[PDB]
Amino acid sequence: APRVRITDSTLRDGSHAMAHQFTEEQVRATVHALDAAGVEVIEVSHGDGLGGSSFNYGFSAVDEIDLVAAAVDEAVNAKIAVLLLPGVGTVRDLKRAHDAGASVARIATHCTEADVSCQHFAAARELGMETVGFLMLAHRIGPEELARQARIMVDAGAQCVYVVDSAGALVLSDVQARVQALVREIGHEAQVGFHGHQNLSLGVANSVLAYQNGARQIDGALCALGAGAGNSPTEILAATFERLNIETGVNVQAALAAAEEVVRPYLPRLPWADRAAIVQGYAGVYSSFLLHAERAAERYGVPAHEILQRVGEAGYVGGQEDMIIDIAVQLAEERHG
Amino acid sequence: APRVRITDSTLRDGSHAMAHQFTEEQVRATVHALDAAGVEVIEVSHGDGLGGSSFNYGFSAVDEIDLVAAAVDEAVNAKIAVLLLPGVGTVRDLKRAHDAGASVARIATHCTEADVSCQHFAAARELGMETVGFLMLAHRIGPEELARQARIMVDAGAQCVYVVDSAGALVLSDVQARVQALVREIGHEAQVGFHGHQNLSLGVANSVLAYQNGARQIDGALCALGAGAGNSPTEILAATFERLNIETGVNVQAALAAAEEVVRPYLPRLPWADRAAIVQGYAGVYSSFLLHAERAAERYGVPAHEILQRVGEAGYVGGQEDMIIDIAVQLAEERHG
Amino acid sequence: GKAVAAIVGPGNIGTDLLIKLQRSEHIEVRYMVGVDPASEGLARARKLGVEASAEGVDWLLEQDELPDLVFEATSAKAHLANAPRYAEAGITAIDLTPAAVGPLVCPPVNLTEHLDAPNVNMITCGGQATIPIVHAVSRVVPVAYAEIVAAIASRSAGPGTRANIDEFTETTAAAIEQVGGAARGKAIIILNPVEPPMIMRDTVYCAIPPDADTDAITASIEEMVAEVARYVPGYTLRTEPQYDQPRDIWKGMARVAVFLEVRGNGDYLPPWAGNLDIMTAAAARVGELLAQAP
Amino acid sequence: GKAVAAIVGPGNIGTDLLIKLQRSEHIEVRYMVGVDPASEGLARARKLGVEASAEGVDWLLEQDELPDLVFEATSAKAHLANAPRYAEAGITAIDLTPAAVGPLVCPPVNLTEHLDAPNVNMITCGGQATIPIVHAVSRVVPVAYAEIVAAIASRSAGPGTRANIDEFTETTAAAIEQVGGAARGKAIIILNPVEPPMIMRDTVYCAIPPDADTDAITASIEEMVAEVARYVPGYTLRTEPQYDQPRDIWKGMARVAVFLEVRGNGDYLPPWAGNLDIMTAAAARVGELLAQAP
Ligand SMILES: NC(=O)c1ccc[n+]([C@@H]2O[C@H](COP(=O)([O-])OP(=O)(O)OC[C@H]3O[C@@H](n4cnc5c(N)ncnc54)[C@H](O)[C@@H]3O)[C@@H](O)[C@H]2O)c1
Ligand SMILES: NC(=O)c1ccc[n+]([C@@H]2O[C@H](COP(=O)([O-])OP(=O)(O)OC[C@H]3O[C@@H](n4cnc5c(N)ncnc54)[C@H](O)[C@@H]3O)[C@@H](O)[C@H]2O)c1
Ligand SMILES: [Cl-]
Ligand SMILES: [Cl-]
Ligand SMILES: [Cl-]
Ligand SMILES: [Cl-]
Ligand SMILES: [Mg+2]
Ligand SMILES: [Mg+2]
Repeated sequence: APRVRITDSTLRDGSHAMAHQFTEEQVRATVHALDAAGVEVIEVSHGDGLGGSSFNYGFSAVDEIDLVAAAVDEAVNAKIAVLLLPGVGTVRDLKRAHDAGASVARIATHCTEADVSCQHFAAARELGMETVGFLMLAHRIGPEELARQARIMVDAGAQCVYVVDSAGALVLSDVQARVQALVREIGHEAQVGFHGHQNLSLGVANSVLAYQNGARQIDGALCALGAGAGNSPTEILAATFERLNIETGVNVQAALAAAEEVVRPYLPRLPWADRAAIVQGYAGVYSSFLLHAERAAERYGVPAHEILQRVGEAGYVGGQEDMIIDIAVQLAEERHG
Repeated sequence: APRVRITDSTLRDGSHAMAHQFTEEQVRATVHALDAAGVEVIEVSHGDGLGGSSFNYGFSAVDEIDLVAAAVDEAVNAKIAVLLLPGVGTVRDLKRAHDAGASVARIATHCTEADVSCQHFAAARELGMETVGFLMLAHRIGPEELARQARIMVDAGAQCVYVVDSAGALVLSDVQARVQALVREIGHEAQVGFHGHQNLSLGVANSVLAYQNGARQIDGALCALGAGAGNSPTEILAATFERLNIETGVNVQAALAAAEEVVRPYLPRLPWADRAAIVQGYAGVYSSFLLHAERAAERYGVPAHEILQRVGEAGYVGGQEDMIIDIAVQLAEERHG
Repeated sequence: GKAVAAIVGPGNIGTDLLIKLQRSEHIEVRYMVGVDPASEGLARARKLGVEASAEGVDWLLEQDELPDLVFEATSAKAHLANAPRYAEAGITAIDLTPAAVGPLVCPPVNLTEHLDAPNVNMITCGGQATIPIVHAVSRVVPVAYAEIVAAIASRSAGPGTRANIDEFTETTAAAIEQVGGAARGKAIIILNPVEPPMIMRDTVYCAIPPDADTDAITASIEEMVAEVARYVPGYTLRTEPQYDQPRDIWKGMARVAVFLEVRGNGDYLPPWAGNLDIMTAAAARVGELLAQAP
Repeated sequence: GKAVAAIVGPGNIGTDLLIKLQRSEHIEVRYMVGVDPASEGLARARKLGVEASAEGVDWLLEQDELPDLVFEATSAKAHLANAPRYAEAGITAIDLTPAAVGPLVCPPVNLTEHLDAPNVNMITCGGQATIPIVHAVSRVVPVAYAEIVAAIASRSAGPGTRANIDEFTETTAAAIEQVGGAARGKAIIILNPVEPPMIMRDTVYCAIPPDADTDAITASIEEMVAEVARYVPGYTLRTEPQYDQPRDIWKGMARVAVFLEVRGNGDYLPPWAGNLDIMTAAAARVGELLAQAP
């Protein structure tokens, strides 16, 4: 049975849950524990990718490039990956991350907008980096439309394209259908990946189904650390694939110790499918909106889950955090009457 | 598409997580919120079923029969269910619960021991109660062996038999195979159920797969409240089945409010797949051993996950909590050297 | 010289008992009596020269030479039906089922108490393993509550055991109180099909005063374990008794927990089936004394 | 009387510009110039009597009557190639791409500053919508950092926009600093394919002193919005500017957040595509003044 490569995003998707407050020591400790556990790719950036530090998404406590450099210094076997979103991060940012030693570039677009990724894939390939394409909020369009966007990324230089369940809104066969379509379209020349969120508690199952339908790359995070209800937990992916006799190269005991002894102590709170996160999964709302919605809820005196329900109705995409404030102001007036 | 009936076990399986300290007010508030949400069956007993209050499993703060009576008084549409384990609870206990107004008897045996359930099924049918059979730790034997045990329960009077993933150790196709076998064996005359735990974060997916392979009864708990890493969350089952267009009769918004506003405030801690709970899922250890293992860990100064790993190696079944203490004493000596 | 005995119920307990009684000084097993011609116990009886029949208690009671003693190892409901038939025929009955028609006997505690009764009940395997421990504690300090957990290899519990699980519970609890000396009793039985098969385990929990002398309790427990082990050598303490401090939920009482393992001698089933021995050795002790009455 | 203009790039921006320039007092659009014979903008030019060609800038520069003005709405890389060709031929260039060969012009802020340049850059849609707000704040208080978020309906961003996303970012950021007056600038662009299509949104965040007069800032913002709305009537404030208290992560500065929606007039694409209008109305203002030079 073909092996699967897990990419860990504790230090990128997890940055959302940390409000981008990761210290160098936390990054070093986490990279060390992941690398020692056999994790092959470790993603390190601001939650919203390189150049993500902003008013819109939150500022980083420590420059992400310094964190990337610390990750590279710490890693013995693992590759360090970075995420970029065209429209947020730039080729100049990617070049800085490459100089710092990052060797995998993960370029993310909304699922219908792959053609904005061309500049970044070109630059990444010229640098000699491994490339991965991310099609965000992949529940929003059907399998064949998603495969067409995957082709655009492969033609641009992507060596893998992920189905990315940014809202944790996909349910089982939904993943099967999308992975099947991407495999048919690009499989002869690129890998297919899956990145799951836990908003309906389906990340791990969706990941197994992805692999069984031809995906060879799967994302997790230690302790589910990540946006919304969190990501598929790396330590559970390692345990489950081991039970299924699917090689990951990750030592289960070491992964359980990384989660329990290194990551859990610095968690602000446990990643949880509470009402607000489940509303995200149900309504298809980008997972990173959660803490921004909770902040606006306190700022304006309205419920976070009501903000998120409205965001659901409006159909916003990744990066539209600003719309949360407009909605919260409106809700404060409506609820006042 | 045929409807599925959700049974909620916040107030029975959840009793494990509460160390059986539920108050009457908590039961009344939770029953009210579940019933108002459309939940059709609400299970109320000690974690280890009627007569479970003991040194071995922990004493109840309030007599479970009083809690059953309060649940019955509070419910407007829901049936109140009780769990019994032959060898722990008795026919006399069942009769007390019937007098208190319970109308569904769920009789649980280890998956290979269905023939001990005959006395309890007979008594339940004579009382005119609906009957459900639970085959615990169902990962321990194969599909056809499990179906043979299901037949024994149906012949004894069970009207439904569950595949019960007591350890949260079953993985997707594992559930499909078992549900398929029970459906082939008993489906023409009894329903098939599934009860999932969250130790590998597969409870909800396993529940969907159960339904898609012919199960018509599925268990959850609000906020996953239950043994080990918890049960499939009722509020997520309601949301997911709604997304799949499978009628449950449960109002999603009302279920999310029950979890968030009624149950979450009284949680001792969030149900979590930490290292100890994942060791249970991986090694196949009965979920209710968790808090007893954590207590022994503190009592003897040894790690809870090491206790649970040893329990895994020994193959204990439900109800064997006493073995945790023997193992912890041994580990304290071994670790001392 | 020897008293003439019948064994009714040629199953796991009945067959282990047959073997043990053939070592007996004072009892001759003359009859093995069942209901299924394929019963392995009837085949073992025949090989050992014992008259064997699958024609039931009807057949036994038709025989020209009635036994002095009958040991019954069928199931609670079967003994309830048979007990008055033995009483009418004047045959002293030793009941190994949890039927409890007669008074409760745990030989390490009250062996001679009920020797004049026409029917004595031997409680259960769990009881015989644990009531000596309940007594070992309650003879030192008051025990407001005692609970026992008996875990048995599934292969050692036949259909007769499985049919009377409720009665196992209730009879053992009653004996914890009446024979063990606890004010309140509870009993749990668990069947485990693990391979290799499990050696019988029994845990005993006793509520004890918060100021109890735990060294005195332990000494009493150890003495009692040695007395039981004279008859069942595989009856052992797994660990030192474990003492726990008072808790509010425990009504301010402390606890002692005693962990036993019971290996058998392998007479019929292998040594993991110590649950058979702890009962049959107890029944043999009672039988040997009943056999010596005029 | 009127200055002779060419539009190079008959796409979304180029076609909206064509329509708007035909209302112009001082500019005659003589040439529409593209590279794809199927371009809808070339068909619209022909219907409106404008000479249209898919033979590119080569064709334009061969014409007997060269235009006085060229507006380019192709893509950054295309303008980088074409700009020196316009310069050599003596044709004043208005660049609607983020190429930024020429100095940066935001008409509500610095309309007359660069009127003598042979090439002026109009920044981006995001810039034209938000730099007036950055200026409205920075004219009242120092702004150490300003960030803009432009969200556009995917249907309104053609291939030319999609090919220069990096340049959109960098040019808008540079203009936030040089024209808007912030010490540091950042720009984000998001494409949303939602149906019904989204009306362009722009958010502006400015770091402001913790003791700022927020009533004065709001008054300045409102005045500037009214000045922009004279030219783009669908340019509106969604809410009152939102002020937030200082945070440590914000280096002790407070924040103002300004939420704009930009409806267009529906000249080419529907009114949701206000991103076209905010740019083309700006280019038309510059063009009208350049047209009146001797
Ligand atoms: N298994 C144990 O460790 C254990 C220990 C102590 C006591 N017991 C008690 O001993 C009894 C027998 O248990 P077991 O595990 O040996 O069961 P079993 O099923 O192995 O043996 C019962 C035997 O009785 C025979 N039988 C049934 N009804 C009869 C009748 N009316 N007349 C004559 N024979 C009849 C059966 O055919 C079988 O041979 C039960 O009451 C049980 O609770 C069992
Ligand atoms: N879409 C917006 O809202 C918006 C707003 C302001 C600025 N812009 C900028 O305007 C430019 C065009 O954007 P768009 O959305 O209209 O793109 P578009 O793809 O719709 O239009 C580009 C047009 O230029 C033509 N073209 C391409 N290369 C050419 C060349 N070398 N010579 C002549 N014609 C050529 C194309 O065939 C097409 O007709 C981009 O630089 C973009 O960043 C866009
Ligand atoms: Cl599905
Ligand atoms: Cl599977
Ligand atoms: Cl002990
Ligand atoms: Cl505003
Ligand atoms: Mg993510
Ligand atoms: Mg359970």
